[PDB]
Amino acid sequence: GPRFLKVKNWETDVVLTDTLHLKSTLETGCTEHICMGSIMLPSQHTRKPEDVRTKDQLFPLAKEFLDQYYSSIKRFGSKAHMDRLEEVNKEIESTSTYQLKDTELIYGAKHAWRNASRCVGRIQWSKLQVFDARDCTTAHGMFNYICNHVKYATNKGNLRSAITIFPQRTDGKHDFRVWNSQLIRYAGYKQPDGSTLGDPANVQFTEICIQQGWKAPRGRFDVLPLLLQANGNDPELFQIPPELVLEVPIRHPKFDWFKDLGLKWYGLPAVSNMLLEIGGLEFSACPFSGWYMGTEIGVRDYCDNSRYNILEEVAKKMDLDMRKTSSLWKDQALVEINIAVLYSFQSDKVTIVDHHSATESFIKHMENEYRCRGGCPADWVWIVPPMSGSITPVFHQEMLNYRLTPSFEYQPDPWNTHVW
Amino acid sequence: GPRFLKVKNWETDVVLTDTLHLKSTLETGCTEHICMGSIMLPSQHTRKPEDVRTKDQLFPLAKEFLDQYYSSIKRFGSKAHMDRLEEVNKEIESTSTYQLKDTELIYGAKHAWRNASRCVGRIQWSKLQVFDARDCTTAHGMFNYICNHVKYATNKGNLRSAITIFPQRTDGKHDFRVWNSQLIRYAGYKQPDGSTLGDPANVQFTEICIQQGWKAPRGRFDVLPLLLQANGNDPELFQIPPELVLEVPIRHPKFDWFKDLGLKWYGLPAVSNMLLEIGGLEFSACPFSGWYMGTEIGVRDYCDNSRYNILEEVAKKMDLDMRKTSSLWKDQALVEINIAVLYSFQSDKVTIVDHHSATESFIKHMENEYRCRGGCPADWVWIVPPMSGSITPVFHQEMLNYRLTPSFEYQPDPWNTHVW
Ligand code: HEM
Ligand code: HEM
Ligand SMILES: C[C@H](O)[C@H](O)[C@H]1CNc2nc(N)[nH]c(=O)c2N1
Ligand SMILES: C[C@H](O)[C@H](O)[C@H]1CNc2nc(N)[nH]c(=O)c2N1
Ligand SMILES: NC(=[NH2+])NCCC[C@H](N)C(=O)O
Ligand SMILES: NC(=[NH2+])NCCC[C@H](N)C(=O)O
Ligand SMILES: [Zn+2]
Repeated sequence: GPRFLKVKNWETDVVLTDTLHLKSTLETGCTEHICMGSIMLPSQHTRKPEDVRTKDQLFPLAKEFLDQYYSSIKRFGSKAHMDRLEEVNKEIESTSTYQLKDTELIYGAKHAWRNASRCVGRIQWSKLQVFDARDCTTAHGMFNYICNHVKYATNKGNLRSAITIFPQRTDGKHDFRVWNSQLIRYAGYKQPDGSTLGDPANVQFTEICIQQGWKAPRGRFDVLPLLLQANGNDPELFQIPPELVLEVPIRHPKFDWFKDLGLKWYGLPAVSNMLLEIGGLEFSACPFSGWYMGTEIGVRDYCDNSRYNILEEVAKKMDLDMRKTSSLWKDQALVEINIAVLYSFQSDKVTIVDHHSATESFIKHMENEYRCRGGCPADWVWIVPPMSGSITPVFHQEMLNYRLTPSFEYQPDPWNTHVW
Repeated sequence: GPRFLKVKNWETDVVLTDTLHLKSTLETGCTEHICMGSIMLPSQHTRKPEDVRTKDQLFPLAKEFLDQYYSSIKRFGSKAHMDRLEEVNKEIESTSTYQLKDTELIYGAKHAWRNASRCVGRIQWSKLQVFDARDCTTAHGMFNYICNHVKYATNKGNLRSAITIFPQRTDGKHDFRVWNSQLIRYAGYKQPDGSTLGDPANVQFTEICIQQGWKAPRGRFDVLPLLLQANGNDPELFQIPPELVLEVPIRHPKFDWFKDLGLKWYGLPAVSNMLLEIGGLEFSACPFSGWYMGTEIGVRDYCDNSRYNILEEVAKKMDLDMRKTSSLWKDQALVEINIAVLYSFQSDKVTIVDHHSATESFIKHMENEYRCRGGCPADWVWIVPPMSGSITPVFHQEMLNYRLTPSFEYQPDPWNTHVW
């Protein structure tokens, strides 16, 4: 009733009950009289530049996580359970923090993905390769750990999901941070004509890189150098071995003139600017990767007005009346581009998933999560594809959104906080 | 500020400050721990049945509306204002209700559209023809009023926005209801051999009509009979003069086989099942109409799996690779289809707007409203088109959704509560 929230699919009339939401702790930004559900960053964890968890705040968080952990392995309240609780309990009193066991790290990492409401690929949550890198101490050690990750996940094209976790944060002792937004991403340059070469989204970062010595090739698809920071020290540039950055040349299965557009994209989507949170611990560096859903590249990266914005030129090549928006020429070109993207990746044998199947699998994931967990936090706004929304099952799916921990949060850009 | 909610557009990086949300008092259905912004009927102030308001509940509401109404005209705290307040207050305790002047009714109708968070066409809000049918007493009277609306509104294909407001709710006389979801819509028949002929969304209503004496043509696009109810009396059937129902045969500007798909739609979209609420008064019968956005018919009405579901047939004809969804045949079919729809209308001089022009307009509207009004409640989930969402400006725009009064609300189906 008042607690048994319901979610129904208006296409298949199936109604599911959500109880998991009750275990929620954090706030969504939505109040009783207003809904912020479309606000990108409610700032309810963009982790401002201030203090951190207190010895007090930290244990309860640990207790909850540890309790979660033992229920899952079917050892709730067991001596082993009580034991690690006092152990962690003591560890914090003395050290003002603690360390997670390998079993606890893998679990929490897989669950920060399971609770990522904006992710449509969470049906893969249980298959994640965790790379404990907490022993790292330098920018060179970081680069080695990263290269190993990029190579493991790219797997010659047969992508694999994986995440690398570097040393948890401390306090005024400083921390680790990958300054890139993603391990692999093209550069962006501002032309004299006010125009912009390459990826407009990475313009400021690229200037940081070139400003730190990087020799920019000044091309359309220039892979950026890694700008790793360790222990709270100045970041150090590091170019990724080219044979390790898999790329796909985009071509259409009908338009021979497609290749002529000079389009290409990278195979591995690895987000690296987020913060993994487990048992109260903040992991400022935890690059993770999986594989692309066509539209990410095709619709968003290529056609976004702010990104490459290739719709116009692609329309011309098709000979479409771009005079009236009523022709739906932007729409027509858009479907062609994304057909090209899935075509290439598939031809080059690189892993990728189209929005139709991706969204369908997510519906099964949802049916699973309700069945075995009693819920599944989902951000409708993010979960629905940025093209052909209506024809995907998730458009008619009603989703409940709440914040569960372990989780992935946004955090400030290191160059708006790093002194010197 | 710390109470001046700021919304941003992640394409132009334009940030607007909303102070208007402060004037809302009603529930959204969300809390700090949960967001139900993707829930269709977030049961949080829909429109309770049984009895109705009360002297206690009514005056404050009426007061809020009037102070608001007199501020619009710039007479707050004037003689007309003060005197008007007391007349109402007086008339309420005596008659246990009150009537709205003709000026206050037009202001309420218009502003209930202005506050419709799920409407993208709101730039027209001020341009509205209000038809006062508060003198109506019988179904035959209701039909005459409806007929006059359809004609004024249709205007030979040069559509005009209008609304017919019937008598408000009382207690015992009883509601005036239009049992039809939309003034003009096609029937749906579920054949014994599983199939559904015509619109599957109208199968339930069609069965009521047939049960009330309607003789069914039993076809694919049979315009349904009006089923009207006056003063709480049993509803009665009324056919709408064919010459009053403007229709449009759908054809494609390049594909001549489209003609043979056998499609046509009505040019006038008139919602008639919502409840208009003004100054505490509830108008159960208030059909309203404007003009269509291409996608409503092209994506939703024609392509939804639970409606006319015509993607397959169109694809085969186009002969797309329907073997694997990575060919995006569904995306390709959906575009041509919507091109055909916008084509057919514009050719038959029937008013219609494409999702590109609409969203571009809702944006300028939002900005103007933030300027003059201080905000604009909007529902991202409904405002973004069901196709090519990201290439439309609204997708990259943040929207604050909240409840303002006057407003249009959902109300139970008349057949699930009408006694005898
Ligand atoms: C099976 C492969 C995967 C697919 C198909 C997938 C797909 C997606 C999609 C479409 C988005 C939208 C991104 C955007 O629009 O910017 C997304 C976001 C996200 N995914 Fe997944 N995902 C996968 C694997 C992963 C992995 C391995 C993790 C972490 C362990 C993860 C965590 C998330 C998070 C945190 C977001 C939020 C992005 C943001 O806030 O900018 N995903 N994913
Ligand atoms: C000028 C032409 C108009 C356009 C192009 C426009 C467009 C739209 C669209 C695209 C929807 C979505 C409906 C759906 O997805 O099922 C909608 C919904 C809505 N519009 Fe407008 N609108 C127009 C006129 C009006 C008028 C005259 C009113 C009332 C005075 C109005 C009130 C609303 C409301 C209350 C909804 C919510 C529908 C619901 O909750 O089911 N609109 N409109
Ligand atoms: C303003 C709005 O929240 C923003 O544009 C959102 C909408 N939905 C999205 N959905 C996904 N998957 N990715 C995005 O970047 C966005 N952007
Ligand atoms: C479940 C979900 O809220 C529902 O399918 C919504 C999504 N957005 C929509 N947007 C519009 N304009 N119309 C709709 O009917 C819907 N349906
Ligand atoms: N499938 C993923 N894990 N994607 C992560 C984000 C990738 C980003 N949206 C891009 O397309 O560049
Ligand atoms: N443009 C409008 N006023 N539309 C009102 C709703 C029409 C409805 N979505 C339909 O396609 O039948
Ligand atoms: Zn919300």
